[PDB]
Amino acid sequence: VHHDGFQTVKATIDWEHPMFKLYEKAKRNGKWNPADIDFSQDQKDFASLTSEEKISALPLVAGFSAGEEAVTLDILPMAHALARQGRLEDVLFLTTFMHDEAKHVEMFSRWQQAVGIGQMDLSVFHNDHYKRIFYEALPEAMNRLYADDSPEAVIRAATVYNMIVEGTLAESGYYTFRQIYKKAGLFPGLLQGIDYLNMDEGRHIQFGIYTIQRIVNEDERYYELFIRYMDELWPHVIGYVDYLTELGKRQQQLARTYALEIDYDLLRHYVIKQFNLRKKQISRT
Amino acid sequence: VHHDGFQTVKATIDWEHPMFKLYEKAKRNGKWNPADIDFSQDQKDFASLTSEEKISALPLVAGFSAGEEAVTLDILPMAHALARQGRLEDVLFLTTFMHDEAKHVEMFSRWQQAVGIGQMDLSVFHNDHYKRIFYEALPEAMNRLYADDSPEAVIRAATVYNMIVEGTLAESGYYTFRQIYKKAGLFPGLLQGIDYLNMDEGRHIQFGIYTIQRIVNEDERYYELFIRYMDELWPHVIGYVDYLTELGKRQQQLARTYALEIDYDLLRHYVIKQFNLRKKQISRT
Ligand SMILES: CCCCCCCCCCCCCCCC(=O)O
Ligand SMILES: CCCCCCCCCCCCCCCC(=O)O
Ligand SMILES: [Fe+3]
Ligand SMILES: [Fe+3]
Ligand SMILES: [Fe+3]
Ligand SMILES: [Fe+3]
Repeated sequence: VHHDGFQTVKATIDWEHPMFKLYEKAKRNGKWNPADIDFSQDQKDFASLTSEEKISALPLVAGFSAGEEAVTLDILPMAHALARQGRLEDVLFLTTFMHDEAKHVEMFSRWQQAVGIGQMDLSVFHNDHYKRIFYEALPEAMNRLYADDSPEAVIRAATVYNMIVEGTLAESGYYTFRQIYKKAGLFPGLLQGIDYLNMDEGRHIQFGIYTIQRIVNEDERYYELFIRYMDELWPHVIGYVDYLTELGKRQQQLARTYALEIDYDLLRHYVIKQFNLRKKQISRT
Repeated sequence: VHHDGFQTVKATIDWEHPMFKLYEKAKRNGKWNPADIDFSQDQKDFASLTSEEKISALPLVAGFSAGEEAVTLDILPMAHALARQGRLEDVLFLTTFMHDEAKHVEMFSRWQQAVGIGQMDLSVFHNDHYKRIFYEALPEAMNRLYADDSPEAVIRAATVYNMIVEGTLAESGYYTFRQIYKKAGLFPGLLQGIDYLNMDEGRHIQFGIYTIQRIVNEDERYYELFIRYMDELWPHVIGYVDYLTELGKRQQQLARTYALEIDYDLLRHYVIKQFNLRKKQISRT
């Protein structure tokens, strides 16, 4: 359907809009290119590993590669719905958001190629709980926005994507990668990439927070909805976390070999800490 | 609806795909930031002008500011349709495409602000023919892709957006800006921006060409459709061009003052040259 006018013809960009400022920061801090990362040492490290240690690292890479690919496809409806509501600055920022995820898909896929597992199907490490979040609830909530851009729909989409998938799982994954391999001295290329992903991620979660907080602000009954959507998802969050944990407890040889005392109980409570801390970033008032 | 799998989990990115290569080029050559452009001299130039010369430049800025804003909102359905067809590399590239246009909206709006016309409504320089292309046919063709991603729909969308709006009007506009103001010594900031826009634009038109050529390749009856959609639009193309030309012939004082012999007849045949040359870039075979 038709445009009825153009903001930057009638007026200008709202330069003071937070999403315009968050767009500006993204351009300044989003210059990194996965294609400049040197994975040659990563390749050597992965070959150096035994078959059992090789396994140790794949689940996490599995969950991330599929995750980045899901959010790259699935952020589009949000940009569409906000564009329809005339939120130009939100859209400007969202272009950086979508390119960020394209680079993230790119980064993990380069790593797989480089270390020689690109031809290996890693879908096997996606369990039921993971499929429920990523194969199902995420795309349902996002695509919903094509036909229903109510406050409710928008809140639930930001919650699933920005607060749960990014704000809870992705954050915990970044932490898990560092806890394990930055210590081991392994996969310097991957960790370079993970640090850049983690930076990008800050902007993604701030968008989620702003989006949710401005809808809560108009009517604090929506706060309750927010908490409810968080808690609806927790079981699959932890159910994936437990699954990865038990895969870990059954394949200790990467831990044995690299003198790591992998405190799965500390990863567990980091996830929890993440979940509760995302809740705290939304004010009821 | 659900994801049924993920390419970068089952396999990797197709690294040899042209849209993956075009994505790579975009990252290398898309670093420019409108916010680094110095418009201080532009501000002085615009104030230096008489009221009549001030007018001379606004139509063109009008058509561009609305144009950039239209394509920023209106490229989204293309990314959506290709994402649904599983064309991952196309999507990766399209993230650069969408960010490019966000920067283009940003560039012209900064210029208006800087020279002091941000508060002026420039919609008055959009005539009937322009509204038909930009207010109507462009969004119709793009949004169509949400419910109809047939070869026909896709060809017609690439034709309206990439071959006509970018490939014919935008290209001619870049040329018109240089012909007039690069000579006059005016608006160095704006022209800096225009040069960057022109570079970005090369990738946008190549995407259009690749998209159209791969559908023609499967069935050369679609070539005819391509030419037809080009010719359907020509009247509004030229009808805008004539309108801008007559606005120009009635406000000569920028020409008189800056020793410009503005060959509107040469701009005219540059537009035509553009139109015919876009046709030539699609092979029937
Ligand atoms: C053993 C402790 C478990 C740690 C939790 C790991 C969760 C893996 C992360 C996979 C999902 C990543 C989603 C990406 C989101 C984005 O890129 O914006
Ligand atoms: C006097 C000679 C006329 C020259 C033709 C000028 C046409 C003005 C351009 C306005 C449309 C620009 C559309 C932008 C497309 C994009 O940014 O991808
Ligand atoms: Fe990501
Ligand atoms: Fe993210
Ligand atoms: Fe543009
Ligand atoms: Fe363009």
